[PDB]
Amino acid sequence: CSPPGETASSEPGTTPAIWTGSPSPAAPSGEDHGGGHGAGAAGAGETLTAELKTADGTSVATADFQFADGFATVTIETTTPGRLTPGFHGVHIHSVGKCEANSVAPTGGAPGDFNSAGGHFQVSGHSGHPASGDLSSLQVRADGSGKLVTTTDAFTAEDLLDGAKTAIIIHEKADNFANIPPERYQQVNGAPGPDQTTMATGDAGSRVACGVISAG
Amino acid sequence: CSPPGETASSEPGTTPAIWTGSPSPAAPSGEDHGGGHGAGAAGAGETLTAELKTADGTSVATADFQFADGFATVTIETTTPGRLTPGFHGVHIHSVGKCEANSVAPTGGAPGDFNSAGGHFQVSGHSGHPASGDLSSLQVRADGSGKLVTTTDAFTAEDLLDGAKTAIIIHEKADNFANIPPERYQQVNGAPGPDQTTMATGDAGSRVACGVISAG
Amino acid sequence: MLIRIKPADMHRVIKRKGQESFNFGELFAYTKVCSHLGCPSSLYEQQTYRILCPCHQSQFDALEFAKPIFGPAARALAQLPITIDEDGYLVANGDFVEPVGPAFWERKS
Amino acid sequence: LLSGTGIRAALSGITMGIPVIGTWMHWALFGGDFPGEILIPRLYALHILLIPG
Amino acid sequence: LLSGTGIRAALSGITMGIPVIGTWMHWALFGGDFPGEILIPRLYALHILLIPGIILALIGAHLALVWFQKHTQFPGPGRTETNVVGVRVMPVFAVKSGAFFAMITGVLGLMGGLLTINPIWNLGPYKPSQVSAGSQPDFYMMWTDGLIRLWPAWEFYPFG
Amino acid sequence: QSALLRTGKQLFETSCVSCHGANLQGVPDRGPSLIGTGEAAVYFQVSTGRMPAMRGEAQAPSKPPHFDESQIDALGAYVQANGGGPTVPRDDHGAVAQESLIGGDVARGGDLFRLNCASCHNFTGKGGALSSGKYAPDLGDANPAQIYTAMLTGPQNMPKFSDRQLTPDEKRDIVAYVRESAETPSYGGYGLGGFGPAPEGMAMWIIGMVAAIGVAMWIGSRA
Ligand SMILES: CC(C)=CCC/C(C)=C/CC/C(C)=C/CC/C(C)=C/CC/C(C)=C/CC/C(C)=C/CC/C(C)=C/CC/C(C)=C/CC/C(C)=C/CC1=C(C)C(=O)c2ccccc2C1=O
Ligand SMILES: CC(C)=CCC/C(C)=C\CC/C(C)=C/CC/C(C)=C/CC/C(C)=C/CC/C(C)=C/CC/C(C)=C/CC/C(C)=C/CC/C(C)=C\CC1=C(C)C(=O)c2ccccc2C1=O
Ligand SMILES: CCCCCCCCCCCCCCCC(=O)O[C@H](COC(=O)CCCCCCC[C@@H](C)CCCCCCCCC)COP(=O)(O)O[C@H]1[C@H](O)[C@H](O)[C@H](O)[C@@H](O)[C@@H]1O
Ligand SMILES: CCCCCCCCCCCCCCCC(=O)O[C@H](COC(=O)CCCCCCC[C@@H](C)CCCCCCCCC)COP(=O)(O)O[C@H]1[C@H](O)[C@H](O)[C@H](O)[C@@H](O)[C@@H]1O
Ligand SMILES: CCCCCCCCCCCCCCCC(=O)O[C@H](COC(=O)CCCCCCC[C@@H](C)CCCCCCCCC)COP(=O)(O)O[C@H]1[C@H](O)[C@H](O)[C@H](O)[C@@H](O)[C@@H]1O
Ligand code: HEC
Ligand code: FES
Repeated sequence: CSPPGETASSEPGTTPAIWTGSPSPAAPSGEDHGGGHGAGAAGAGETLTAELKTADGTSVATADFQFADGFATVTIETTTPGRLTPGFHGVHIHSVGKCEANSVAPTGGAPGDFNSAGGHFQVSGHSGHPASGDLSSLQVRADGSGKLVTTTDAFTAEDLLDGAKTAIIIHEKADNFANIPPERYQQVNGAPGPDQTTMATGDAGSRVACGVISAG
Repeated sequence: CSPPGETASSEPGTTPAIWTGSPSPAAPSGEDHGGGHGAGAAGAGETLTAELKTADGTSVATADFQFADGFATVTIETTTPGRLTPGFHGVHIHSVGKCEANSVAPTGGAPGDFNSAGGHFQVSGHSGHPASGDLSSLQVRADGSGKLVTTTDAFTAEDLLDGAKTAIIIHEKADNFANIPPERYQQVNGAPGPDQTTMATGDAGSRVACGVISAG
Repeated sequence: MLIRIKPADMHRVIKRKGQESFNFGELFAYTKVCSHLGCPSSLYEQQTYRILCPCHQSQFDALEFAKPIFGPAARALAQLPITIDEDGYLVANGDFVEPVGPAFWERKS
Repeated sequence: LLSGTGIRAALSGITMGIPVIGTWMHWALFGGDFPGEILIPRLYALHILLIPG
Repeated sequence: LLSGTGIRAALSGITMGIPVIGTWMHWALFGGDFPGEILIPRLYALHILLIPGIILALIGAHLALVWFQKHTQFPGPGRTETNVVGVRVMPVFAVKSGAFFAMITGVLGLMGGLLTINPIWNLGPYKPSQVSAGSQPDFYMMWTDGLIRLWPAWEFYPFG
Repeated sequence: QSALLRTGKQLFETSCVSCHGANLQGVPDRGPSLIGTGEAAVYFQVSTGRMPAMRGEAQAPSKPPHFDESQIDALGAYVQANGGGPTVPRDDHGAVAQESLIGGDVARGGDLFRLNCASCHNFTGKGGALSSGKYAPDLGDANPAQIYTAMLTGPQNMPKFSDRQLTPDEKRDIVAYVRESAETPSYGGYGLGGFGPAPEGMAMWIIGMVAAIGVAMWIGSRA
């Protein structure tokens, strides 16, 4: 005898859909978690990346910062061999995470990659000295690469998940912060003090790179 | 009969010395890798730490710099909970690695933790803009901790392995780099240009911390 | 056994009921275990598309659903539903619609 | 490989084939599915002590 | 644990202490050092086929000898050195021997049920580092073990 | 506690100053000094009853306790205050912990028991013999606190297992194994004690062999 079920001339069939497996409820009691951190907020974890793009959509760089044991470890890799010219660049933390080509939160000229809602994205309770709103610099040689670290922890994983997504914006200046003290140097109006705009955050020409730190 | 060798009352003995195990020879030649890196010099590897201490002999920060996949993946953590005040400490890379309390390489005033042989330790072929020697402001809030990184790779492990050991020195300034442009701001002498001392490297008051990056 | 049917010969394929969409394009996954006494049927012959079993010399026509066209076997080899997941790796799109090993009393129901 | 495939064919297949008690005989002999972890010890006993006796 | 400790004591130590060939017998029995990977398979062969086969052959010889060298008897009224006074095999002896076999196997089954023997689950797996305080063999080897215990630690050390 | 210390002192002064001299220093050749023994040692020893000891012999035997839990705690607190040392575990309320000392893992507890405890006690915590009149007692009477404190303070000719040597988790696992092996019913019949060869051989020779010989005497004819 022939087996009861055989042969199907009609119903040609269809191409199988792309498989989308489901997380294991049986094997895993809960949901597997990756990076571990205190995360004193809605939850960010010990894994946070970001891609800083250019005005034309090119990837200027790729940053990544995450908390491990209460101190945020970070690192940035150059996205292109010649993203930065043979000089220096100043990286600052901007409260507004929109890494747009050009935007202006206040009523005024919209600088390139100037979506920040002010200067350095300081802490909520800190608005004086240069708090975590200022990041480490990016010095590019003829090679044109970026890899270096500092110790900037005025904000933590908890503060990172603020009301609005933050960003890292790199302009093309060095790191001085009114290095000309009032004893010798003088201002435009004759006062020996520094400039408020310069002290608030690293101010330079048109922004070179900008990347949202909301797990971009 | 009884065993030939027994009962040595004399020669009370001595306390065994601390065991110093020899490395496994070609037989068990297997050993853990110390870190892969380009190492364009005598050899540094993908592992290098350092402790930035204060003038009182106490550790302030603990930096770590090492190439991972051709770019330095660095990280810095504050070694004390009250090292940096509520503000931005300006980091920089000094060519001279001696993290002395106060020294002056040239003939002049010896600033605290001023052992650097100049401003920012740029590359050998680069001495203009703020190359990898320069660094921006890392912020420590009322918590007093520092952990945040950037992309500053004008140099590499080969460049770090230079003739003289380098150091990471944190002064008490932010990163602006003449944020007041010549269009509006003016200097002491009336020239709209910036200061060479401020442009070469981040100039500030007395240095806060300094640590040799020669695997300190 | 995952076999790649030639595109030219893809037009000779005859599919089983409930197994028409099992193949992923020109990839067909058939159990190696022979439907008769369960030896692997590893001897795949291309340009004939015949999966031969060495234990008792039974051929299964891979082009058609892997039905035995010679030898002691009388039931077709179970066809695994296959597809590609994310990243393009081959994954099973389900389970065999029939018991896959050699037949036994409590079968075909 | 040879003897194992021979066992798989003859013993396992023809035992499972038997209509009313085939699968039960297979499970009793192999203590489970075909590659049950008692098959060769059982055959060793049968072959060195029981059948030779 | 218990039986492996017994093996380590007797089979290993006694065998390996024998002067001229002790270590050679030990290594040839164990296929090398004491925990050699063939000891239990070798003992399994010896215990299911080899030694029981010899025991069966010798029991056959024993019973055949008793059968054809008629069973001896105690002195009695009609019992002499040239006769066997008793009961014939068929009616009485056979039935009573079968009944005795039934009763003996009943005693053995009752004791297998009601009395616990060798709780290996309690006795963990053999590990050279582990041991108990009992460390005894079955009652038939208990006399050898007792000889080991009692003998007063007399060791001789010839030239090297 | 002040009153607890006072009660411990009063019990000590009329119980043991003859052999653990007042000031807790030991009487030379009658008893050791109790400085550093701790509360755990006092709890285990007095609760097992060994300490109201009325002879110097190979080993101090167990016996009914001479003090109730409150007096045991008083004596332990007094000794701990005087010397300072290991403390008996306690539960949330404050009573000596019994169920909290049952470690979750029993296979690990059994492995540790065999490596460390069975060395002298038994495979399953029955007793064992020692050099000269000493013996490791059966553990089936000991309660979890008693087992834990026995490990914590080597009572007598028993190695002292510190928390570093056997983390309290390991001791809890060992306690779980001890209680489980003690309270577990013998599968397969009456476990004749816990010693296999000797009780099994005696039971053979007495139960099976007398049955066989009596049946043979019934079947056969004396002559
Ligand atoms: C090397 C060696 C034999 C050294 C000497 C050790 C030894 C056997 C000493 C004797 C043991 C005894 C009898 C101790 C009691 C104290 C003593 C010596 C009293 C004086 C003896 C005397 C002259 C008494 C007057 C009349 C008399 C002879 C009475 C003897 C009394 C007894 C105990 C008789 C029966 C013999 C007996 C049970 C001896 C112990 C031997 C063994 C191996 C018991 C086995 C056994 C054990 C050990 C269990 O734990 C167990 C647990 C659960 C179920 C079953 C059993 C079991 O069967
Ligand atoms: C969970 C589980 C597996 C449980 C089972 C446990 C297990 C694995 C095995 C045990 C199970 C079994 C099968 C138990 C029963 C064993 C068995 C065969 C018992 C038989 C006893 C019985 C049922 C008697 C019924 C009462 C009755 C009517 C008796 C008269 C008729 C019978 C049965 C006669 C038998 C005669 C008999 C014992 C023959 C034995 C044959 C042999 C090996 C030798 C004969 C023989 C004998 C017996 C001598 O005494 C002798 C003395 C001197 C010289 C020579 C001889 C000699 O040759
Ligand atoms: C050492 C081991 C020795 C053996 C001892 C142990 C043997 C125990 C066997 C009895 C156990 C119960 C049988 C279980 C299994 C069973 O047998 O199937 C039954 C079958 O009854 C029927 O209707 C069949 C009759 C109707 C058809 C008429 C056929 C006539 C044939 C037999 C003539 C040819 C005979 C030729 C002989 C050739 C001999 C060759 C040498 C129906 O299924 P069921 O009882 O509900 O069991 C469910 C599973 O079917 C279900 O797949 C599963 O999912 C479970 O749910 C399970 O519970
Ligand atoms: C299933 C297996 C059955 C056995 C078959 C196989 C047996 C083969 C045995 C022969 C093989 C060669 C022996 C090797 C081993 C050997 O036996 O040792 C020799 C010993 O010759 C001597 O001088 C001894 C005589 C001088 C003292 C006088 C003593 C009298 C005594 C014996 C009286 C008591 C007897 C009582 C009997 C009680 C019986 C108990 C029931 C000297 O050493 P050597 O041959 O150089 O071997 C070196 C190793 O010693 C070395 O430790 C190693 O490092 C290697 O270098 C190795 O090559
Ligand atoms: C004739 C065929 C019949 C054979 C006897 C079969 C008896 C079956 C009994 C019922 C089924 C099995 C019960 C198994 C449950 C069970 O095991 O039974 C123990 C009891 O145990 C004892 O004390 C013994 C009590 C006395 C009665 C039994 C005595 C029978 C002996 C005499 C038979 C052998 C013959 C030897 C002859 C001797 C004379 C030689 C000249 C009871 O618990 P326990 O008492 O608390 O055990 C303590 C753990 O708790 C605790 O941790 C642990 O540490 C221990 O202390 C443990 O004892
Ligand atoms: C021979 C070394 C030795 C080892 C190792 C040892 N014990 Fe003991 N144990 C003894 C001795 C001896 C005593 C009796 C102390 C006394 O009576 O003062 C004892 C007492 C005890 C008691 C008290 C029982 C009672 O009822 O009084 C328990 C429970 C116990 N041991 C369990 C253990 C545990 C748990 C371990 C952990 C591995 C262990 N033993 C390891 C020898 C040992
Ligand atoms: S075993 Fe494959 S056809 Fe028979």
